[PDB]
Amino acid sequence: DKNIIIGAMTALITPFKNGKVDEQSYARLIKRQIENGIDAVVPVGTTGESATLTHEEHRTCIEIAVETCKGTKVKVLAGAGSNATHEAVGLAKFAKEHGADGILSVAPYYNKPTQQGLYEHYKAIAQSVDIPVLLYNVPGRTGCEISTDTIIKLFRDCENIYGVKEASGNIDKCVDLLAHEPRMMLISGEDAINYPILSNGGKGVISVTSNLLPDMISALTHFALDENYKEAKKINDELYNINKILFCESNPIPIKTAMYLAGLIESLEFRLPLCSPSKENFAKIEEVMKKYKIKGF
Amino acid sequence: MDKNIIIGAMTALITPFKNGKVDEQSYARLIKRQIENGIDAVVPVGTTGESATLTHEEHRTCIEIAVETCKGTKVKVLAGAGSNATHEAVGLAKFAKEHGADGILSVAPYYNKPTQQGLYEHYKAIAQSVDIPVLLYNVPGRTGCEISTDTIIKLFRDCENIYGVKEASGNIDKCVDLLAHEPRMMLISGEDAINYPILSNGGKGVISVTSNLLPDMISALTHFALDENYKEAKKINDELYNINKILFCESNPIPIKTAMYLAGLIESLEFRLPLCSPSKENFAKIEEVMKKYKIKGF
Amino acid sequence: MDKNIIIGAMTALITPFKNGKVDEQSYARLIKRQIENGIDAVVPVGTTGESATLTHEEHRTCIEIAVETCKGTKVKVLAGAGSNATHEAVGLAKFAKEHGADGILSVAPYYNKPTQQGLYEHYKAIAQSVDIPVLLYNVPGRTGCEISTDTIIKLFRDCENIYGVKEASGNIDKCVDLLAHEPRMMLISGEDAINYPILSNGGKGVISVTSNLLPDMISALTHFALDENYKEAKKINDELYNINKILFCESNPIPIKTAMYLAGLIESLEFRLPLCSPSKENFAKIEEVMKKYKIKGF
Amino acid sequence: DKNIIIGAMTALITPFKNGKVDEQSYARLIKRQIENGIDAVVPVGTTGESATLTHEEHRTCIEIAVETCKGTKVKVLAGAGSNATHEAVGLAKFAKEHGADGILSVAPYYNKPTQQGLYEHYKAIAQSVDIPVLLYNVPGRTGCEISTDTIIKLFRDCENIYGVKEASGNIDKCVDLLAHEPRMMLISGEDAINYPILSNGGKGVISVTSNLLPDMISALTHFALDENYKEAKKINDELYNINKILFCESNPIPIKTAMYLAGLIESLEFRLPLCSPSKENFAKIEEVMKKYKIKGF
Repeated sequence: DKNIIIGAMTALITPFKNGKVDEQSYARLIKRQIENGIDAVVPVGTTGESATLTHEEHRTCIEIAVETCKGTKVKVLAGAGSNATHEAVGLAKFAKEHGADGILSVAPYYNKPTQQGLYEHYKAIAQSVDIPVLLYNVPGRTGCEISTDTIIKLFRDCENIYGVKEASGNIDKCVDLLAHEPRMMLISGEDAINYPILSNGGKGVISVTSNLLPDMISALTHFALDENYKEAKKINDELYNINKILFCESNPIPIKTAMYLAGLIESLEFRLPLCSPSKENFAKIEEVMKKYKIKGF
Repeated sequence: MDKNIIIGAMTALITPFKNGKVDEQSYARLIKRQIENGIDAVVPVGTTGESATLTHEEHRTCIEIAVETCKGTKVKVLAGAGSNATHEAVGLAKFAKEHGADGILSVAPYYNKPTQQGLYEHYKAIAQSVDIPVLLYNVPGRTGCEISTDTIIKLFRDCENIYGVKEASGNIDKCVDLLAHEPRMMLISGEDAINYPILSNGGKGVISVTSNLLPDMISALTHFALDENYKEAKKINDELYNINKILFCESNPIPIKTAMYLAGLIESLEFRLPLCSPSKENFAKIEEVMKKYKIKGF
Repeated sequence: MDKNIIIGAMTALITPFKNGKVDEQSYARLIKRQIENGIDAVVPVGTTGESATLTHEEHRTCIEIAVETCKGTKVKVLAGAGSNATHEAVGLAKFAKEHGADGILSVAPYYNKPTQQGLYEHYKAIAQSVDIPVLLYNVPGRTGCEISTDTIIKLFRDCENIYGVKEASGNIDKCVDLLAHEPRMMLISGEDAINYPILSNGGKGVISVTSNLLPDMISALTHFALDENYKEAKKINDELYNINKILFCESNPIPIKTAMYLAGLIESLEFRLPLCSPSKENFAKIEEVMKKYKIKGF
Repeated sequence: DKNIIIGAMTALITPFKNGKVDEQSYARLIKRQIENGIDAVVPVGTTGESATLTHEEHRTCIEIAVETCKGTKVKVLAGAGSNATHEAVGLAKFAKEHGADGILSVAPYYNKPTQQGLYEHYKAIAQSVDIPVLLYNVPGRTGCEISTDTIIKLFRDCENIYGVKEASGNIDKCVDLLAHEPRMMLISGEDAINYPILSNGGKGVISVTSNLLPDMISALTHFALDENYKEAKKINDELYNINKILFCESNPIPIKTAMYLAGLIESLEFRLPLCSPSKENFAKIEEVMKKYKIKGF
C-alpha cells in the first residue's frame, strides 16, 4: 500500500478572541481531542475558517497541532488546499516543513477546473512533497466535483495520494469508488452519514461534530473499524440530531455556537463574512445540545 | 408497531409484450424463475412493469398471475397499486386485495405535486380502505414530489397497515433520518446500486430492477445482509455495481427489458409508447456489461 | 390564409367543485368572465383544472361547456388532452377534436420518463391522429422529463399541426435557444412571473394561472407585448409579480382556487385528493396579496 | 444620485506568455475593445483568472487598464473581491488607489456566508471607498446566493452600491429585482441571455463574448438601451451558438482558446488549475467561430 492517515479525525475550529486567533485555546482544544480517542487533527480546513486566516496564522495553526501532538500517536493532517495550484503547492510544502503527517487538499473552489485541470493540480501538489495527500471533494462549497475516474487515476498515478474526503451526500459515488478501487482510503466528510460510509469500507471520518463530542465520534469510528456495526450505527443514529443541527447554517457557524454554549471557547466570534447565527438557530442548537453529554477539558 | 410486513429480496417484474399483447405465459414463467432463484416477493405492475401503459384489466390480470404462480411457495406478492388520483389509488388497492395480493406498493402521486398534508390524506385514505400492508414508494425524480421523513413517520405511526417505504432518491442521509427516528419501519431499497448501504443501515429489503436478470445474486446479497454477513453482501453489491448502473443508461425499464431479451429470457424487445427501444449504442453497452455476469436460465 | 395556431392571452381554467362534483354552471360563468375580459383562448382540463383527478366523463363535460360558452365569440378552446400512455393521449386528442375543441395542449409524459426518441414518437402519433393544432407542454418539474429543444424543433418541423410549446421550466436560456434556431414556432409562457421576458423574446402568448383571478391584466399584458409596446407589458408584469409568486406558495392550483374562493368567484373551496386546502398561514398570505389588486367580478 | 458604470462591458481575459502576464498584449486587447464601442472594461474578474494572479499582477492589470482608457470615455470597473472581508476591503481600496472608476466585487465563494454575513461583507466594502460598487452574484461558482432582499437592502443602505451583475440563469430573479427596486443597475453576467435581461430594464452587460466579438456585444447593448429591441434580439439570436460554445468548458478556458485560434493572442496558456480544453472542444470552438466576423486589430 501507500503511507496513510485514517481513523477518527477532527476538523478543528479556530477560536478568535478580539479578532486575534486564541492560540492557547487552540492548543487546549487539541489536547481535549487527543484525550478523547481522536486519531488525527485537521488544522485550518473549512471548519477552521481557512479563508479568513492570514498565511502566518495558517502556518502557526499547523505548528500548534504538530507541537501538541508530539509524544502521542495522534497525527496532523494539515489543511493546505487552494484554488491556485502555485499556492496549493506552497501551502503543501510549508505543511511538510512544519512537520505535518500529511495534507488535506480541497478541490479548487470558484474557478471550476475541468477534470484534466484537477488531475494536473493534484499531480503538481503530490509531486511537491513526500507526504500523504488526501483529496477533499465538497461540490456544494467549491462549485466543482472531482469525478470517481479522476480520483482513481490520481490514486493510481501518484504515490502519496491515498484517498479522498467526501462531503457530497452521494452514497452511490462511495460505492463506485470502493468497488473500482478498494485500496483507497475513503474518508467521511459528512457527519450524518459517517456510519454508512464506514460500513461500505470507508476507513475514517474528518468530523465537525467531534469538536463537541469527540468521544462519541471516535467510538463510532473505532467500532466500525472493528466491524462492530451494530454499535457504530447505534451511535450514528444517536448523533443524527446534533449532526444535522450543526449544519442549520453554514459550518462552522453552528459548531462554534455549540462550543461557546458548552463553555469550550471563550468568545462566539467569527471573521467576516461569517458571523453569529440567527437567534432562532442559536436556540435550536442549544436545545439539541441538551440531549448529549459533552466532555469538558 | 407490530404490523404484517413484506420484506426481503423482491423483484419489480417487467411486463413482456408480444405483438402489443401482454405475454401472460412468459410472465408466469418469469415469476417461476424468480421463485426458484430465492426471491422473497414479487412486485407486479410497478414502474418497471410499465404500469402507465397497461389497461386496468391487464393490471388486474398481472396481479392475478403473480398471486396464482406464487401459490404453493413462501414468495409474497406486493402489488403495484398507486395513482396520482386518491379515488383511483383506493380502487387499485381494493382490487389488489380482492385478487389476493399480500400487500401493495403505492407510489407518491406523480405530476400533480400534492403538499405534505395532501400526501398524508392520500395515503391515510388508501390505508383505511384495505387491511393489507401498504408500502409507501418515494421516487421524486419520477413524481416531482418528495414524501418528507416527517410525513413518512407520521403515516407509519398513524396507520396500522403502513409498514415502511421504498426509497429511490439517492439520499443515504434520509435513510439514516428515517431509521434513527423510527426504527420500527421497513426501509426498502428502490435503487439497486446502493442496496448494500441501505441494508447495512437497517434496511430490511430491496425492490430490485437488476433481480429480473440476476435474481440469484440479488437474493444472496439481501440474505447475506439480513444475516449480518456484511462482507459478503458488500462483495456482491460491488460486483453488481456495473450492471446496476448500465440498467439505467436509459430510463428503466428500457435497459432491463433489453437485457432480458439479449439473455433469451423474453421473446420480443417490445414496449408500449412512449417507451421504446434503446439506441443502438446503449443496446451494445448493455450487451457487453451482461458478459461479465452469469445469467441463470429457466 | 395563415397557419392554424392558437395564441395570445390564454387561461388554464380551474375546475370548480360543488359537493364533490364539477360545478358546471360555475364553470360556464367563469369562462364567460374570461371572455368578457379580453382573453383569446381558454384551456379546460389542464394542470390547473386538476386533470389528473377528473374522470373521462368530467373531462368531456368541461370541454363541451368551454366549446358552448366560446361559441359565437372569437375566443378559442385549447383543450387539455395529454397522457403518459400514448394510446391514451391519441384517444384523448381525438376525443377533444370530436367535442369541438379548436386545438389541444398535450403534456409531456409524466412519471415514466420516455427518452427523446420516445417523446418524438409519442407526439408524432398524437399529431397524426387529429387535424387540429397541437401545442406541446414542457414542465419537467412536474413530469420528470424534459422535451429537449432539438426534439421540440423536429416535432414542429416534421408534424404540420404541432405549432409550438408551452414552457414552464424557469429557463429563459432555452427560450432564446428555441426561437433562435426555430423562429417560426409559437413559444407560449406557462410561467406567469416571467410572461413578459418570454414575450419580449418573441413568444406569442401565455397560458396563465393568474388570469383566472386577473384576466384583464394578463390579456392587456399579452396584447401590449404582441403590439411591441414592451414598456407597458413590463409595467404590468412588474406589478403582477407579487400575485404571480404567491399563487405558487403551494402547488398550483391550490393557491389560485383559494384566491378565487376568497374573491367570491367560486362558492366552495374544494379540491380532489391528493390536492387539499392550503395551510392557514398561506391562506392568510394569499388573502393579503390579493388586497393589492383590483379583481374583476362577473 | 448614485454614481454608476453601465453599458457594454468586457470581462477581460489575461493573456499569459511563458507563465507571465503579457502586458503589451493586455494593453493591445483593451485598445481593440475601446475601438469597438465598449463602455467599460473589467480587469481581473473571473474571466481574467483573478484566482491565480498575484497582488502585483493584479495591480499591473488595473494600472494597464486605467492607463489605456485615459482620454476615452471608457471606464475601468476593477475586479476587487474576496471571500475574506478584510482582504476584500483591502482590494477595494487598492483598486481605488490605482485609479479604477469602480469595482466589481464577487459574493464570497467557498465559505458560504449567510445573508446577514453577506450584508455585513458588502457594507464594509462600500464604506471603505468612495467609488461605485457593483455586486456580483454567481452561485454556481460561489456556492451561495445574494438574495433579492439582501441586494436591495445593500443598494438602499450603502450610497455607492449601485447594482448587481447576475450570472444565475434566473430571469424570475431579474424580474423580482427590478420590480421592487427599479432604480438599481441590473447587469447581465450571462451572455446567452443578455437581451432578455436588457429588455426587462437591465442597463448593461459584463461580457465574456465581447472579448472575441466586441462590436456585436456593444451594438446589441446599445440597440437595447435605445429600445430598439428587434435589432438587439436579432444579434442575441445570432450570437447564441458562440455564447454557448464559449462555456463548453469553464470560462475562461473556451474564450482564451478562441482568442488564440482567432490570432488575437500569441500564446495559449492558463494558470493551473485551469488548462487548455480537450482536443475535441478545440475543434468545436473553431467550427462555431467560422460563423462570425471576428474583428482584427
